[PDB]
Amino acid sequence: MVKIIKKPKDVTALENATVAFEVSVSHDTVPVKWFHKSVEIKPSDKHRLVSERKVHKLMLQNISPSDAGEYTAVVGQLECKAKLFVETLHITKTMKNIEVPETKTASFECEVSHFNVPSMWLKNGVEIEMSEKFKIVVQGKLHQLIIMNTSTEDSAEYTFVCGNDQVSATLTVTPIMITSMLKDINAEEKDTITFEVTVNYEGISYKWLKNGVEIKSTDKCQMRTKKLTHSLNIRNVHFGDAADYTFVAGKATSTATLYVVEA
Repeated sequence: MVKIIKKPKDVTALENATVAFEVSVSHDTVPVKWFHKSVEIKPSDKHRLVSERKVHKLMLQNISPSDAGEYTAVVGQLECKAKLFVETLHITKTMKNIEVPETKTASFECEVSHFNVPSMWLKNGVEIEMSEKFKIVVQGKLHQLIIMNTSTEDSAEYTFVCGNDQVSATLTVTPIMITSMLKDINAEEKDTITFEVTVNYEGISYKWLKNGVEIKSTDKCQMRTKKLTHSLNIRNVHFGDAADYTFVAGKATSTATLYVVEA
């Protein structure tokens, strides 16, 4: 006269979750057994068997992928079955190897299987910390690493760790090259002059030096960019302006001299 009333249902859960299967019967104090892979389940640190009047539960704690599969409750000669599906954290979109000119920004992105995966980024196997240099971003299932102001030292293999999965890609930081170098300028007192250089990449950072000292942007000394050309325009030149000028971008430099003929 014992009847199964409510049968166990499939469970889908993340690895490391605690889950349960439940069978209910028509009578109090009916003994039950549970099976997985054709072996009877015993109480353990992983498995808890709880009977409460008509309700019988199998609880599985801290599940691993090996716990996946079909579980059977046996009540007399009556049986019922349900399955556990264990979702694991994994990569769903990989990262791209990239080449980035020095001084420019590099970025890596991947996509993962689940929300709320913690950020974990490595550079050559060593954990990276968020800083002004490294921007670490999560946007739902999208994970991004932004590397500012790249230099040779940033060329490396970068890895995102996602549970027991990981994905890697390489950054190669490429050298700025000067395709048209500075030329000397031979000027007269009160002239306005313009030094010009052309480089191979747009969007690079640079500075200008006067006898090795960084020049301040002023009305007199204007520094501008047009496409791949960078200029230093000096108004109303005098003897004090006669000097060696250097354009610097990344590891690339070009130097020329301004001559100013007086009076």
